[PDB]
Amino acid sequence: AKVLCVLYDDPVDGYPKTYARDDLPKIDHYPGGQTLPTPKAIDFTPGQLLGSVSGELGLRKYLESNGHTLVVTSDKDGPDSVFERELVDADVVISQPFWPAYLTPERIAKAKNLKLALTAGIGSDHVDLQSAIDRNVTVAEVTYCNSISVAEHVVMMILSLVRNYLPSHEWARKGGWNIADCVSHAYDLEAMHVGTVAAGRIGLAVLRRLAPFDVHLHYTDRHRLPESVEKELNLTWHATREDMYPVCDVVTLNCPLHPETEHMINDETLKLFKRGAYIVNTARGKLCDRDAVARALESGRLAGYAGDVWFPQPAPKDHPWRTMPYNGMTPHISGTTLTAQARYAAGTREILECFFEGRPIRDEYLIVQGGALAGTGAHSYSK
Amino acid sequence: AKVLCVLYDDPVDGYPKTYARDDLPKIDHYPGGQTLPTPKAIDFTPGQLLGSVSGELGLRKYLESNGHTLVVTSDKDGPDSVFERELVDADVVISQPFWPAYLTPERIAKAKNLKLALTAGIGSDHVDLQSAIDRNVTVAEVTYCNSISVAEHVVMMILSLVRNYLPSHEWARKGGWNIADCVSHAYDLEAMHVGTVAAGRIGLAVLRRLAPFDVHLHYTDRHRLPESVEKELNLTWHATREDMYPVCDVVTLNCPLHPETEHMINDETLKLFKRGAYIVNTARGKLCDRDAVARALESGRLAGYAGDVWFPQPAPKDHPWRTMPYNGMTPHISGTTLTAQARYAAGTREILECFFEGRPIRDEYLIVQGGALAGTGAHSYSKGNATGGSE
Ligand SMILES: NC(=O)c1ccc[n+]([C@@H]2O[C@H](COP(=O)([O-])OP(=O)(O)OC[C@H]3O[C@@H](n4cnc5c(N)ncnc54)[C@H](O)[C@@H]3O)[C@@H](O)[C@H]2O)c1
Ligand SMILES: NC(=O)c1ccc[n+]([C@@H]2O[C@H](COP(=O)([O-])OP(=O)(O)OC[C@H]3O[C@@H](n4cnc5c(N)ncnc54)[C@H](O)[C@@H]3O)[C@@H](O)[C@H]2O)c1
Repeated sequence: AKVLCVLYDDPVDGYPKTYARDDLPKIDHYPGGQTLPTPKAIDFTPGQLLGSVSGELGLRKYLESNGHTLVVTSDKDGPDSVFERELVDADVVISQPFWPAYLTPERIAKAKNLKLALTAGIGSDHVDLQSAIDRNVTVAEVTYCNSISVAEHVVMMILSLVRNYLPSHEWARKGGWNIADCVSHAYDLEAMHVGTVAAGRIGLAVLRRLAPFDVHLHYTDRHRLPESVEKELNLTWHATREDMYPVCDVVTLNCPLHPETEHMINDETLKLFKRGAYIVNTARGKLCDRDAVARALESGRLAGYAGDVWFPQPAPKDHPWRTMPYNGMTPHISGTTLTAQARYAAGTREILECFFEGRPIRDEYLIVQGGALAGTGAHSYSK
Repeated sequence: AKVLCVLYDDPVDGYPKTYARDDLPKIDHYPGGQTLPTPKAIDFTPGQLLGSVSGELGLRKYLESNGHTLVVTSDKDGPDSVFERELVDADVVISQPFWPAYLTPERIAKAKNLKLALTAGIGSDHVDLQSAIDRNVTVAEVTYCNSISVAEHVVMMILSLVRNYLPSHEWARKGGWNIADCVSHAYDLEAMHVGTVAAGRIGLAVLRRLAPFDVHLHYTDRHRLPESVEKELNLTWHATREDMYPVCDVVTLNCPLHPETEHMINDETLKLFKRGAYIVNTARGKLCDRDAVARALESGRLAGYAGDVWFPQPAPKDHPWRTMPYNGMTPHISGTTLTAQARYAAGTREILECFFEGRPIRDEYLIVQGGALAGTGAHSYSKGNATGGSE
């Protein structure tokens, strides 16, 4: 089979020779009991840079040893990219959400041998699910691999916005002190109302981490949590996302991108937010109407916006989120820390082994299979 | 009496006429039961900028109406400063740790009328306590006013350093993407070992906040926590700070600055740290040898250093921590968010009313009283002078 794997470039100064530390912390399983990936073997050492072109997700030996072809490229956008040229006869397409090879309807029609589109991370919205269902393409992703890594990134961003960290670091770096200039836009998080749109793997990890900060917790989801869990975390349930907005100081988005959530944050829904509210979005860029968010920071409606996800990716040089007022943006990296890479590289291999060996792909990993949504796809998406 | 109050300058664009939000969250007391400040009244609206020269900690009406002269200035350094000139006959000196009026042995000796040195914030190390003790000056601070504010800043800073937030933000703002450049130095915090030097009000607030991150928690302190707390947070106790360093991925310093802690992080103790360790210091700058920390980052012994505290304050323009590799520094702001200012501005007024009315100053606020360390000062400090090099 031909495996076409789209990865990001290596660091500008080359593939790293050394790393900052010698080992990675050890984790046994994910919260709730799902086990870490179970490939028969791995050809890398956890901690190495695996999502860049030279890392190849540690898959070359395994594939070539089994008679497959592995094509690795970072050139993915447009009609003349290596990705589009190589796609026509690829049997398996792999890309990461951080540097995604978008599988539009037009690209899936041209990919005449396509049988599996694998996401090396979580979030398969860069793949047209309906064309995959119509073409019988299996769509799978590495469920839970970086859900905790993103939760950490959310808490970090929330505190950063509220405490005015970014601008204050600039003053230090530039030779100032200027305490008043740093703190006239700075508050403590303590006792603020924080709401999450979805309480899935990421959303629930965020809520647990925020609990000791003594904030008031709110949530909404397609799937309401058991009352006993709501009681344990002191959560207030909201049946709709619009009912939640008005009472929150901070809103964090942790739902997938699908037809029901696309453009949920827009000029109309932004009017439901209190003046000086904060939005953190590490889920997907398209959950927000781009210009409406910028207009809300320019007008003082929002006191801050931070996230690591944008639309499209890579974001254009001039994307307005890069420079709008009080932004705490990063390029898409929360789910691609070196720790996380080791887990999804291992799960990408487990899924390929199953797939080539004719064994079932875990259900938790499936998004689309055999002409319909399946497993996590049925739980969390909509076509 | 004459009250000499040193505050930081107003914003470069003027004293704000508007704020980002309409209210502040309401809190009832501090963790463990301590009540918030109880001045008889407050002449400000919580949420306003109070620690700057035009904010005056909301004290002018109260003081002038009671017969006291309030001299407010940001000019605090050197012998030709307004502060130095006015100090000779001030009865009461007020300063905040973020823009500290150093009361060195020399200044205390010239301050013929000084009776009370009040810290509008927490941390009185900018005052020579031995000289205060010698001269019978009362030293008081607004205990607990920003311990939670600071514990939030520590968690923020631990995450930023580990996840390599700052350099990543620079890439986004400059027009880049460069995923590999951002994550070649980024890890998840989950399951790392995190240790705190001291488990007081900030330290313990820090430990409670890190627990759900699933990290292994370690600590050391002059005063051991109760077994149920240790049990509840699954803490590992270390008799010495030198026993704890070696097993930690991240070390956060949360003790006061005094002779026993001054320069605890230096070229020799840095050698006990694992390679790629992180240090967060929002306590005091002088707990660390300045150049030793910069060398450790340059050499790779340390994978990050972040804090908001420096020595002296303000830090010189060329202070090395401003530009060393992998730093997550800010000027001294954690304890002076708009939220914390309302609490210490209220607490400063409560101590003054007590002082002037001949009512007892809360024991929890006392550092030095009647010729000796007293209240919180006997609990958390050791006597000496930490103001050397303040100039
Ligand atoms: N920034 C990053 O690196 C990164 C990394 C991982 C995931 N993510 C994003 O976060 C999403 C969530 O990840 P996860 O691991 O928590 O997944 P998950 O499937 O466990 O959780 C998603 C939750 O969203 C809820 N949901 C679905 N539709 C909804 C709707 N219309 N309204 C409200 N809630 C709805 C589901 O019921 C579920 O509880 C991913 O799909 C991806 O888009 C981003
Ligand atoms: N960045 C800022 O805004 C800011 C704000 C407030 C306080 N601080 C600093 O943090 C310090 C701690 O504040 P807090 O509210 O926790 O005070 P606290 O008195 O409640 O905590 C101090 C803890 O340090 C412990 N300790 C004392 N000497 C020690 C030693 N030699 N070794 C190890 N532990 C020792 C004490 O036993 C006590 O548990 C303040 O003194 C100040 O220096 C910084």
